[PDB]
Amino acid sequence: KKYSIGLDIGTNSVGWAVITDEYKVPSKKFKVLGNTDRHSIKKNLIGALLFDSGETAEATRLKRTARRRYTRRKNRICYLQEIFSNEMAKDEVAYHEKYPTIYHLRKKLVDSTDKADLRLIYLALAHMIKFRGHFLIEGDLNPDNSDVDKLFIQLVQTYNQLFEENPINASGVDAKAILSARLSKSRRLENLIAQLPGEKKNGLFGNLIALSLGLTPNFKSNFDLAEDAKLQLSKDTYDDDLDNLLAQIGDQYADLFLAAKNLSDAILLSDILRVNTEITKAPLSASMIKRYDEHHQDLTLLKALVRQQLPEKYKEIFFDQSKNGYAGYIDGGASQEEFYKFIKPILEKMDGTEELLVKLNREDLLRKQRTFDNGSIPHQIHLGELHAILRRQEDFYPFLKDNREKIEKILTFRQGDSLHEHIANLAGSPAIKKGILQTVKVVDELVKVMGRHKPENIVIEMARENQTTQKGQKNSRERMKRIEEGIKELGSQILKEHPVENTQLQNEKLYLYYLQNGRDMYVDQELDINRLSDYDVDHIVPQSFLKDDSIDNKVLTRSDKNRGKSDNVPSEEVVKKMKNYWRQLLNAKLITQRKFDNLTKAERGGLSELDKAGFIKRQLVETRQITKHVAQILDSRMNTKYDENDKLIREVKVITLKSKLVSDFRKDFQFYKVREINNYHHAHDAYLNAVVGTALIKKYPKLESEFVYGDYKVYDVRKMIAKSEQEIGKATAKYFFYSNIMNFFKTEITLANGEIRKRPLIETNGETGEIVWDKGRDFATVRKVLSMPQVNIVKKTEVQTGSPTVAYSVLVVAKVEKGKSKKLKSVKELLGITIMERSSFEKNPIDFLEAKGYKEVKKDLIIKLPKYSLFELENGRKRMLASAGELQKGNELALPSKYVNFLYLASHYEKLKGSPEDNEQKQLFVEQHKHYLDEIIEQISEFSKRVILADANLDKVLSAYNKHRDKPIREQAENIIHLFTLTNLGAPAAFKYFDTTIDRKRYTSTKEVLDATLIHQSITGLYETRIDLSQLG
RNA sequence: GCUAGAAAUAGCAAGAACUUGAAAAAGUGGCACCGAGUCGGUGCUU
Repeated sequence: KKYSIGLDIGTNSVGWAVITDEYKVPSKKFKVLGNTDRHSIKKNLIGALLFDSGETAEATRLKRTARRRYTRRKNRICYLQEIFSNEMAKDEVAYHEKYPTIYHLRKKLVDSTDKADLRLIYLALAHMIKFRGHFLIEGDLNPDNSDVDKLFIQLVQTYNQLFEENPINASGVDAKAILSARLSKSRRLENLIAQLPGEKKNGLFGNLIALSLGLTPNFKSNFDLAEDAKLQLSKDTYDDDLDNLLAQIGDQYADLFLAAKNLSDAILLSDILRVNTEITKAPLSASMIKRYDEHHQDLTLLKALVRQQLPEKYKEIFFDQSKNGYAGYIDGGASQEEFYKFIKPILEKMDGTEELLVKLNREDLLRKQRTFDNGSIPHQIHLGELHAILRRQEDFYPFLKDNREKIEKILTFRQGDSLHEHIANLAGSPAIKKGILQTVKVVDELVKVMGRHKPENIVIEMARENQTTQKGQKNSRERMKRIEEGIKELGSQILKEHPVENTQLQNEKLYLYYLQNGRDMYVDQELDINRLSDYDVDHIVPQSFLKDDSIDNKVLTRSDKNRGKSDNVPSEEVVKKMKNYWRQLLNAKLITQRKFDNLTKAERGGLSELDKAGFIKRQLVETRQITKHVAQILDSRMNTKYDENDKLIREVKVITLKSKLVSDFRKDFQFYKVREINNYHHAHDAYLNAVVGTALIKKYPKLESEFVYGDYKVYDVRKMIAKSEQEIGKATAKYFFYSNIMNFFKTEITLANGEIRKRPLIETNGETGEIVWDKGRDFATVRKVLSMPQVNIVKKTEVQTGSPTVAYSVLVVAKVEKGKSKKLKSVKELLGITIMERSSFEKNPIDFLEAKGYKEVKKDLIIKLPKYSLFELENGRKRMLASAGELQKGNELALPSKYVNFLYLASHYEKLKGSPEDNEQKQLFVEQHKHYLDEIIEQISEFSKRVILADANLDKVLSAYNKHRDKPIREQAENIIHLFTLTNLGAPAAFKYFDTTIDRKRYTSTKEVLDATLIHQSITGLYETRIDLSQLG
């Protein structure tokens, strides 16, 4: 019936789930192929695909290659020729002297009314089509997406959004006056750095601006990388270099560099448009002409000066060509930087060299027309020049009038290539590109499974990479530098009387204690250093208005009753008393401008419609561009119908969600996530994403434009927010007065005063009268879904493509010679095929095997076995094929939800980060159910006895658990979480218990696989083909 | 390209599995309900 798909895209896993209207996951019967007696299996429509990174055919197909680009461009030229064909069917010296560069021809064709030869017109059009420019800016050129100021603000906004801890606030800066000024790149960089006292040229932001100006910054110090990663936007090989860089540090910084590129284009766009002589001209071509003219002037001046003053070495400049001279610059293989390095001392020595040096320092002296800068030209400019030329030559050529929109669409449409090329064009690491391809294939298979019925909704989450612990110190270092700078600026030696290190500053209440100068925020009294348990953590902006649990919106105080009776920010009576202390904490860079604004928001009226809209946009809109591109790919592949007009019929809505929504949903209703148990949590996150997405699109359809990707009817702030909290409640079409979007999930709403508001048991849409949430059946359903033990975890088997390396193994049945008599004995062996041997084997397998020493091979039974091939043995125990002589664990430990929640609460004991009432009730819940620990150990034991089969390790960990049974529950739960690594899917890894270290238990024997059941799994695992290998022989 | 010279050589100018296919590529895996130890059972219907 009606359904929706939830997706959790990551770098090592892709979670997927299908939900119905009642938020249930269907369980269906699937056919089982092969030659066994099992012909049907019942499977739950929920799972997660796993795929380790590596060298694969698919991977190379998704990499950018010169050849694919080349054929693309060639195709475009072919189309252009096809457009000119039907009418075409019905000088060198002159050209070069009249137009010494193509930009002369272009500017003439845009600014000349005279009739031109059609061949030159074709040359111009082909040059504009072949190198059409980037598509990072969407739509027509306008100051909103073109001026340097707005894009610089957008860059620092993206920066602060990506970090928010120690962010940069830039309001006084005049980005236009600094970046657009006519000076050298390095001097512009230093001039911008001078306006930011907290950042330096070698910092991350400094390196980003340097990258945007056209320099070659080094990002090793910003990310501590082992290998040097240099980036230059103008260089043609920047994209794959960025893809390498992003692969090292993750794709979260991808959008950052994208904004940097945009800033570069903006600076260039202001640098090119500055020489705007006439309003109706062609700025790019005219500027290239001016560059040519300056080149010509400087050239003739150089020859004059050289001939008069320096007769010697003229041949070295214009005749030798072997040492990168001017003759080498024009006729030889000498780059612009080499020519500058060669001609710098000649200009330094000579007299009468004024004016040439100010151009030399600005890197605009004797420039060529084919240089590294043309990659930055947007396509809207070429579209403008094309429109101008078409308008000038409209009456002369009728087919330009007839095919104007055709040519324009060919240049602007993004022709339509393959899906592999669309994924290859993306800006990200090969991992997320692989994941995107896998996601598309997963969607295709899922809609195939549902009788070719497309879902109503496809909810997308970009799964976050949990902390790798190398970053667990970086955050502590940044907050530590903030504390040290604030203390040194103020002058209160709290660190002298109470020394602390960056390790202890991870605690929320201690970090807030040091952020607040060891003083109460609301009262003029010193805080007790060793009585923080009695102290409460208050939210500057209540949770009823906005879900912000960062340090930016948190304070530490002895009692949260001091904020007063209002549900808003703390009252003016406290602000008036503490304004001096808050202004000293403000000017000491202990807090940001926004935090001071929120603390002092009652002085400027209180919450406003603009503030609530800003909160909604902060919570509901996704800033990451990569997510929008994934949604674009899925939307284009899923939605392809139209109507009579040129309007796209959107049958499937692609909803984009933030991780904070699902995380807070788990934390608020105790649907806790523990990644260490098994790999099911990806699928579970996908399911909860589907639930949350469907709930938001059903409750607030008019807010689709905020999350759903597409071109929808725009909206404002008046129709959304009610005048009064209660006096307009349930009597207007306004959806919500409180700015937190996730309130409709809650049954009750606790405000900042303590009054507990009640909401109906059944949530329905106001306009259409459709039930959107049943607060009873749906929570029971969610818990039931999280309790299901059968979740489809599939490891993508891949042939390796790129101490020899085995591409894949093969199952061979034949006979061999044994003993002195050379008697033939039938054998079945696992042979490893090297990457080199793969071609020869696929060319002629039998001859290869006969050369290897096998006799009488059965060609039909030769079975290809890539890495991670799954085999099943007795009692459902499963093993994956790692190599020709080693196996990996193939089972997933399914743990009941009650034990998962108990384990989370035991581990998250000190870091609950919640209200005291529920925190104490959770503590009592953990303490009362200590027996659950023994129960959990029993679970792993039975599970281990069934599928792991490691008696020695099990005895060791059982004994080690028996020695430390009386230890506290927190550390005990942590050591059980560590102990779960023994049963984790994949390769055995060494893990640490309380004082024990359990070494890996390798599986060196491989003979049993030869008589097990090989299970060929589809990408989702719903479709299985099971081959009983014991029957082959 | 311009001037000389038998040349050589000199002066100048200027800008997963399976099926079909060679391949790209097309195809192959029923619907509800009660449960839930890696999925089981029942009804309908191929």
